[PDB]
Amino acid sequence: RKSTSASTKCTEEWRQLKEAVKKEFAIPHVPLDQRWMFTLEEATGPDIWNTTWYPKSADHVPTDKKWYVVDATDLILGRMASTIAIHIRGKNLASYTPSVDMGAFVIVVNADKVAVSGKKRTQKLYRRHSGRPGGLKEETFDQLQKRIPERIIEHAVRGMLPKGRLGRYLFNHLKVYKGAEHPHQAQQPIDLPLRDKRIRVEK
Amino acid sequence: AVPKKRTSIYKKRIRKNIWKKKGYWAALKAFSLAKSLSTGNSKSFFVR
Amino acid sequence: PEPGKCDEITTRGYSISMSVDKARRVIDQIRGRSYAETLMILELMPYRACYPIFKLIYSAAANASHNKQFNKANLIISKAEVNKGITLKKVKPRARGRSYMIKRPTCHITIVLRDITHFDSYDKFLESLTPKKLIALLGLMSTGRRRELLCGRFRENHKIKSFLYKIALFKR
Amino acid sequence: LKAEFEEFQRPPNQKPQLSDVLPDDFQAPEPGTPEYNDIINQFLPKKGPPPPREEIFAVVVIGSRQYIVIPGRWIYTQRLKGATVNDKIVLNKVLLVGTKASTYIGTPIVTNAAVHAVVEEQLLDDKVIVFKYKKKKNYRRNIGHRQPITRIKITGITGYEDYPASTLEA
Amino acid sequence: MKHGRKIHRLSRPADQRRALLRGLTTQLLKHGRIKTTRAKASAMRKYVDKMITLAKEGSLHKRRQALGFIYEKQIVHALFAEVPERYGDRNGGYTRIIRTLPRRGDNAPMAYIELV
Amino acid sequence: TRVKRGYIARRRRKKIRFFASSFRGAHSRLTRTIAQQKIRALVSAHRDRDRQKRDFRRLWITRINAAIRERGVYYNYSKFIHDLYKRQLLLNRKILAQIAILNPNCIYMIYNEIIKKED
RNA sequence: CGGUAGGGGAGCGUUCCGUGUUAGGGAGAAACGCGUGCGUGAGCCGCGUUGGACGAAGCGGAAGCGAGAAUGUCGGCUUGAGUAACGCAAACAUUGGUGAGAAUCCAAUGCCCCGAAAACCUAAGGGUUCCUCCGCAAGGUUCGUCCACGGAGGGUGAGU
RNA sequence: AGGGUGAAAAGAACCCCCAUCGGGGAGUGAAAAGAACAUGAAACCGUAAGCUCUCAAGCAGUGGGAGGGGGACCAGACC
Ligand SMILES: [Mg+2]
Ligand SMILES: [Mg+2]
Ligand SMILES: [Mg+2]
Ligand SMILES: [Mg+2]
Ligand SMILES: [Mg+2]
Ligand SMILES: [Mg+2]
Ligand SMILES: [Mg+2]
Ligand SMILES: [Mg+2]
Ligand SMILES: [Mg+2]
Ligand SMILES: [Mg+2]
Ligand SMILES: [Mg+2]
Ligand SMILES: [Mg+2]
Ligand SMILES: [Mg+2]
Ligand SMILES: [Mg+2]
Ligand SMILES: [Mg+2]
Ligand SMILES: [Mg+2]
Ligand SMILES: [Mg+2]
Ligand SMILES: [Mg+2]
Ligand SMILES: [Mg+2]
Ligand SMILES: [Mg+2]
Ligand SMILES: [Mg+2]
Ligand SMILES: [Mg+2]
Ligand SMILES: [Mg+2]
Ligand SMILES: [Mg+2]
Ligand SMILES: [Mg+2]
Ligand SMILES: [Mg+2]
Ligand SMILES: [Mg+2]
Ligand SMILES: [Mg+2]
Ligand SMILES: [Mg+2]
Ligand SMILES: [Mg+2]
Ligand SMILES: [Mg+2]
Ligand SMILES: [Mg+2]
Ligand SMILES: [Mg+2]
Ligand SMILES: [Mg+2]
Ligand SMILES: [Mg+2]
Ligand SMILES: [Mg+2]
Ligand SMILES: [Mg+2]
Ligand SMILES: [Mg+2]
Ligand SMILES: [Mg+2]
Ligand SMILES: [Mg+2]
Ligand SMILES: [Mg+2]
Ligand SMILES: [Mg+2]
Ligand SMILES: [Mg+2]
Ligand SMILES: [Mg+2]
Ligand SMILES: [Mg+2]
Ligand SMILES: [Mg+2]
Ligand SMILES: [Mg+2]
Ligand SMILES: [Mg+2]
Ligand SMILES: [Mg+2]
Ligand SMILES: [Mg+2]
Repeated sequence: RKSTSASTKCTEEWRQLKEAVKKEFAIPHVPLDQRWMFTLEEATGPDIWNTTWYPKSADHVPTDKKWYVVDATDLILGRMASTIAIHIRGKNLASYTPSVDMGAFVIVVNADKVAVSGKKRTQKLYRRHSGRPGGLKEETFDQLQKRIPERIIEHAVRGMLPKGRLGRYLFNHLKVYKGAEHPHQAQQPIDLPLRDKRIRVEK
Repeated sequence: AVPKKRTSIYKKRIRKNIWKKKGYWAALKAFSLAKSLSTGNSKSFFVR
Repeated sequence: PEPGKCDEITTRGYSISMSVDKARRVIDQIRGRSYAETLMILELMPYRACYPIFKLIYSAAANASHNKQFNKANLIISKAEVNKGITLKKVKPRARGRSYMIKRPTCHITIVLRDITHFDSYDKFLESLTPKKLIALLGLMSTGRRRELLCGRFRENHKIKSFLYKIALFKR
Repeated sequence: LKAEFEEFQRPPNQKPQLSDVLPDDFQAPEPGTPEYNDIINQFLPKKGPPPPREEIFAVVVIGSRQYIVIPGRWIYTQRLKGATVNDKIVLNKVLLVGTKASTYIGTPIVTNAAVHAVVEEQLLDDKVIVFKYKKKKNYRRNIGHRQPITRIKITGITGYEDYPASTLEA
Repeated sequence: MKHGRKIHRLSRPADQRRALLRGLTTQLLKHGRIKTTRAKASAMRKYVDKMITLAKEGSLHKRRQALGFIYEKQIVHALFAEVPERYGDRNGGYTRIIRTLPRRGDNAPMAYIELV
Repeated sequence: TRVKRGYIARRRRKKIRFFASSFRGAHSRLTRTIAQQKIRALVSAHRDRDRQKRDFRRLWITRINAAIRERGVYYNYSKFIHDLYKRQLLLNRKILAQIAILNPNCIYMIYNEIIKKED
């Protein structure tokens, strides 16, 4: 129950006072888009030119980030998964930082048309282990792709993401769908740039 | 079997707090009981 | 000066024959409770410790009545703590010539009863004012009346303390 | 005297009343009045406007490190040998001069460019503990190091104008 | 386990628990109301009612069966006098159990079992 | 002349303990442990004042790489750097990384100079 | 100008003595607590809403002179843990009573156990534990109004 | 094995909680130093206030520092 007693009233009011005064004297945030060397305000601030730039909270905020779509049809699994990893991680932004999430979201569609070279369709082996003895299980790539094909690309990208807290939190940014349709149209996905030559296979 | 190590301060504080929480449930029973004898309507209960 | 002078009665029991852990189990429940509730609870609790703690709290309430002139209705148990007392050791024989040590733990208990109503004038009056209104009202009075107004529990309860030292509303 | 009065009244009479410390004389100044806004300006000041500086920055080499310098600001460097407090030095190694209308890019140096600075202080750095240690070889050595440091203030960036500028001109 | 084992053990072996119950009921019939542990009370119900229902019939047979339960004769005769008077209309359910504050020594839950 | 050790011990200890403020658990309490913990602290510190110099170069180089790769399809860190040198510019990697984030248009200009001359 | 065994050089500190019944010190010494202070470090210098009477610097001297390790050692306090146990499987129950407070102290009524003892008496031993009144800090494996416990006051009589 | 209340027992009348012990006032005293009493470190036991932990793998630190808080006078710093 939210008490409207004069006490809690008073406290909230006061806290917006503290927040107001803290906001007025604080140095403004200037986003990085054609952001020129300095604003006459930062110039009074700390030294951000002679130290390495590290991102502040206003930057990485989740709501901003790019979205991308990869049509995975006739793509080669690994070569695409490397690209995906790069973008999810943020390694292609000038603002990249190892300790922060600067990356994008990536939407993979048509995850059952992904292509793999040579005999791998029947040879490559996805193993997972119960944790009891004799508890080993194995699938060929193809059994998997008929049963739950998204897991193939998830399992290939998760390999190339960092491991550990940031790794996992990153892994949630990869959205995979088996059909040719994704329900993300609201996020306005851009297409993914692919600079690799060998990534597109032709039969 | 013995304790290969000595139990760290903080973990011990957590276990003893668990044992102190039973006091919380006891204080609830006690309160409810007091409010029941504080009306003098109970025929199942008796005090002298 | 400080709120501790106005609101507070402190009472120490010394050398109660409860061990500190047992006694703590009861004291944790009565921390922050109206003196009334704490009374009835401590009458009906199962524990042994409850009886000495009871005698103690009853006492401290009497002290706040007869010494510093407070209303019993408005007493809460604001701060209560148990600290270890003097431990008496005794040696007993075990099996096969070994001995062992028994400790007979005592404790000190400190109950600090605190009036709610005392300060209520300044309390509710300062609640009455919006944050700007209050700073406008404090623009008149000398350093003296500022210090006298704001020397209630007010600055703590709403967590203004470091803000008002920043608004230059005070001297330290 | 209102402090002595209200304290002797909160001393003698226990349970203090609001009418005694704040008399019924003061209504407070109306929330829209000038006598309200002088106080609320005193105690809650609005952020003042930023001081003017030139829109320009340079990249200069000192003690074989490269700093970005904007005028009016002070930086830390290596001790400059034979520099005294209140000295006007000129930094002649200038790689880059930016302006929001222009950017001058030296090959390697911007010719004739000079950065006028004044040496405001001569310091010793925060003491770094250099600590040499080898396990089980029973050898540890504890040694502090304080680096001498020169703290200087950039005043102006000058004599670039003649050099060829480039621009992103779309 | 126990499924459907309905007996009250009272944490005594069979012999002692029998003797206990005999005792407690001669006390209840002699004084008319007593203070015990909730367990002992709840257990004692059945045997109280056995004695009462016994004395409602009054035959030398029944009376001999009561004499061989209760410890003191005097109480038995008193029963076979009083009961047809006091309980004649009550079809079963002759005891009240009114619980109280727990015991100080062990914190054993107490109770007051009354002959109603 | 008997000499108790007196305070000479506890001063040393206390001055050590001051170091170890904010160590979790018994690294902030027991003196004997605190000692070790102090040494290790000082040690890692020394180590990483050296790692530091490696690491920021790591970083800067990475950021530069990203900043350039935006422009040409075929363009790299390596290619870039090589061109900075055969053009005789002195800007080191801290500066190009900072100008990459803080003044991106500038880095575009630099690239346009390097291209024009390599043309 | 890496460094173990190991050798050499340069220092810091502790208590005491000389200078000295020094400078300084209830206008707060030693000590204790703190430091945006200074040292290559051992440490120094400064500061105190602690503390309550001593005692620097300099230039010298002397050692019971520096600790983290000795299954060292003496005290203190933890962990195990509110866990194991509470010393026979003769068995207790209720009503009164005393009392601030009773599962445990007193009385009554039942019930149960020993009875070639778990009865009564005497040797040895112990040494006042015996009795009355008072007490409930410690002892009593819980409790305690009680006690072989504590405090006072008593008590042992021989020609056989 | 067990030393140091104060200069002096002036060792706390009286009231309150109150079966005693123990305490809170008043009074004594330069100070309560209150009899378990002089300086009173550490372990260890807590209480309050600031920030913070319940998808996490770790000799617990260190270099980088998001966000939040605090005492400043070289407010770009410190904690
Ligand atoms: Mg033996
Ligand atoms: Mg043992
Ligand atoms: Mg060795
Ligand atoms: Mg049992
Ligand atoms: Mg039998
Ligand atoms: Mg039997
Ligand atoms: Mg039946
Ligand atoms: Mg000596
Ligand atoms: Mg020694
Ligand atoms: Mg830290
Ligand atoms: Mg060497
Ligand atoms: Mg050597
Ligand atoms: Mg000295
Ligand atoms: Mg000295
Ligand atoms: Mg000396
Ligand atoms: Mg003199
Ligand atoms: Mg001093
Ligand atoms: Mg001395
Ligand atoms: Mg010194
Ligand atoms: Mg010296
Ligand atoms: Mg003196
Ligand atoms: Mg001297
Ligand atoms: Mg010696
Ligand atoms: Mg030792
Ligand atoms: Mg020991
Ligand atoms: Mg323990
Ligand atoms: Mg266990
Ligand atoms: Mg168990
Ligand atoms: Mg058990
Ligand atoms: Mg045993
Ligand atoms: Mg026994
Ligand atoms: Mg028999
Ligand atoms: Mg006998
Ligand atoms: Mg006898
Ligand atoms: Mg004899
Ligand atoms: Mg004796
Ligand atoms: Mg006797
Ligand atoms: Mg006792
Ligand atoms: Mg006892
Ligand atoms: Mg009595
Ligand atoms: Mg006696
Ligand atoms: Mg007194
Ligand atoms: Mg009594
Ligand atoms: Mg008393
Ligand atoms: Mg007084
Ligand atoms: Mg006086
Ligand atoms: Mg002391
Ligand atoms: Mg997970
Ligand atoms: Mg989390
Ligand atoms: Mg973790």
